[PDB]
Amino acid sequence: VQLQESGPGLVKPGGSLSLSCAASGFVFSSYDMSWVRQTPERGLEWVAYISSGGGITYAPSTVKGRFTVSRDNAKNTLYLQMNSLTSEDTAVYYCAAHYFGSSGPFAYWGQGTLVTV
Amino acid sequence: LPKPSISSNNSKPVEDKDAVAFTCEPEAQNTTYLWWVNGQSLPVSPRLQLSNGNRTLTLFNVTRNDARAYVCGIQNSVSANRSDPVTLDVLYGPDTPIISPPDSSYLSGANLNLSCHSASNPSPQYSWRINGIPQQHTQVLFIAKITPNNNGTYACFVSNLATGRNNSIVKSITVSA
Amino acid sequence: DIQMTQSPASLSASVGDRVTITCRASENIFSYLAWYQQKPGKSPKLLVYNTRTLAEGVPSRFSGSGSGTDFSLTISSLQPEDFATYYCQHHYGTPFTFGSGTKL
Ligand SMILES: *[C@@H]1O[C@H](CO[C@@H]2O[C@@H](C)[C@@H](O)[C@@H](O)[C@@H]2O)[C@@H](O[C@@H]2O[C@H](CO)[C@@H](O[C@@H]3O[C@H](CO[C@H]4O[C@H](CO)[C@@H](O)[C@H](O)[C@@H]4O)[C@@H](O)[C@H](O[C@H]4O[C@H](CO)[C@@H](O)[C@H](O)[C@@H]4O)[C@@H]3O)[C@H](O)[C@H]2NC(C)=O)[C@H](O)[C@H]1NC(C)=O
Ligand SMILES: *[C@@H]1O[C@H](CO)[C@@H](O[C@@H]2O[C@H](CO)[C@@H](O)[C@H](O)[C@H]2NC(C)=O)[C@H](O)[C@H]1NC(C)=O
Ligand SMILES: *[C@@H]1O[C@H](CO)[C@@H](O[C@@H]2O[C@H](CO)[C@@H](O)[C@H](O)[C@H]2NC(C)=O)[C@H](O)[C@H]1NC(C)=O
Ligand SMILES: *[C@@H]1O[C@H](CO)[C@@H](O)[C@H](O)[C@H]1NC(C)=O
Ligand SMILES: *[C@@H]1O[C@H](CO)[C@@H](O)[C@H](O)[C@H]1NC(C)=O
Ligand SMILES: *[C@@H]1O[C@H](CO)[C@@H](O)[C@H](O)[C@H]1NC(C)=O
Repeated sequence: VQLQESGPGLVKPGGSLSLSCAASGFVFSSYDMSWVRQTPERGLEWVAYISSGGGITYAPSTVKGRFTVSRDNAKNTLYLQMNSLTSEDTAVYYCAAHYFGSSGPFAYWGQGTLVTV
Repeated sequence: LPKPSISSNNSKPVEDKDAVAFTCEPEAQNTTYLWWVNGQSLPVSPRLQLSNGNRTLTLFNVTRNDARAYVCGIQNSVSANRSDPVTLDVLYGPDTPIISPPDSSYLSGANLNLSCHSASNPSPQYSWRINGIPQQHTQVLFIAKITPNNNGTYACFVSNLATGRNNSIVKSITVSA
Repeated sequence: DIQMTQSPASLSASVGDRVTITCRASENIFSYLAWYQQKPGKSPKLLVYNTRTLAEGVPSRFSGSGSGTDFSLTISSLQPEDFATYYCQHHYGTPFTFGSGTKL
């Protein structure tokens, strides 16, 4: 059960970045995954969701857009795209799988990657 | 005149075990109140009751078809006041699961891709069993590059934490060559 | 949406002392709460999913309980390994919101 995250790192506030999450040790297609970000001040929060092989997508009510999710099961790679960065977007991001679908707990957490902007 | 507001027994009622109630705020004296149901007024049926002098609404036998917008309005000469519509969410139990590839037989080397659909109000808890031994706790079961005689009975189990009821479907899958 | 508040902000206990952590939800979540344990500098790990079942053969010391708005997690015996940073999550449906966290 390996889930390795990756990101560009520190970027200009007026720029954009694309995250990646590679998987190994278990079937990527059968598992729904999501994005959880942590800040030392606010804490933990959920910022993205994806279903199996695309399909239904959900985003937090804080920002309707500005978030894109795209998974490739053949490459076992899950990608998150964000633009129009803001000073509150500095956090550490984890890609985490799911049990039972979209109503289950967050299992198989990853090491995660920090990012500031 | 202030706009009426509505309050409920239960924001998330459950099918066949819960009963919902509705109370609108104004409770003004020497006034008459009415209820709009998806643009329809006073559906006459024992299921829907109006008590406390056209003040409290009560609904029994909650099913998935009760998800209708309800509005309490006050009737006077110049009142013409109705509450903002409110949507009700029925937590109905899972239905009979269906496996999207309805074929009972496959070919050698075919990518087993089974999707189990239950159509419940929340996302059902999905589990998959092969010959009685649990394998995964997901909805989609994927097996690639199947070997001849790796076959058997595949069972999708669907659970709901709102009702606690079971629902399992077992289908026999086999491959010749 | 859904707001999660953890009553014990922080506490200290000796080895072998029974400890309890209490989380509360603004609205009603039936039995969907889960507890995540995070070591300093390490990724969180799942425990007590569906608020009554342990995860991945972890020792039986942990016990989840509670129904409705309030939920609790109890450790009967505390091991010399110092555990802290316990979070509560509902995951009833999107959006998903976490608790404040408890440091011990
Ligand atoms: C396992 O099965 C999965 C589902 O199986 C389906 O059901 C069975 C019974 C078979 O019929 C099987 O053929 C079915 O696929 C399967 O997942 C499926 O994967 C395909 C891609 O391989 C998906 O097709 C894509 O659909 C989207 C539709 O957009 C969705 O999202 C938007 C936004 O959220 C919604 O608004 C929509 O309503 C949809 O829900 C298309 O946009 C997309 O287009 C792509 O292709 C075109 C060219 O035609 C390009 O121009 C585009 O740029 C895209 O590249 C695809 O057509 C399909 O949605 C998905 N199923 C579900 C339910 O999501 C899976 O791949 C199988 N294999 C594995 C290993 O899991
Ligand atoms: C909802 O309204 C009903 C009464 O109008 C109450 O709850 C029900 O009360 C009856 C009375 O015996 C019970 O038979 C039902 O089982 C109750 N419903 C439940 C428990 O879901 C109560 O005043 C209001 N609130 C709740 C939570 O029921
Ligand atoms: C179990 O394995 C046996 C192998 O002896 C299968 O029986 C035959 O398998 C060959 C090669 O896979 C097929 O070409 C034949 O058609 C099979 N005979 C039949 C179907 O009568 C058998 O199909 C496998 N599965 C079972 C018994 O469920
Ligand atoms: C639903 O209606 C039937 C008959 O109208 C009744 O017997 C049953 O008790 C009702 N369900 C509940 C939960 O009251
Ligand atoms: C509601 O008002 C109407 C007309 O005033 C009448 O049916 C009755 O007085 C009230 N109660 C019920 C149950 O209809
Ligand atoms: C039914 O209830 C739950 C699933 O929601 C499970 O614990 C129990 O074992 C099930 N019983 C069956 C499938 O016989």
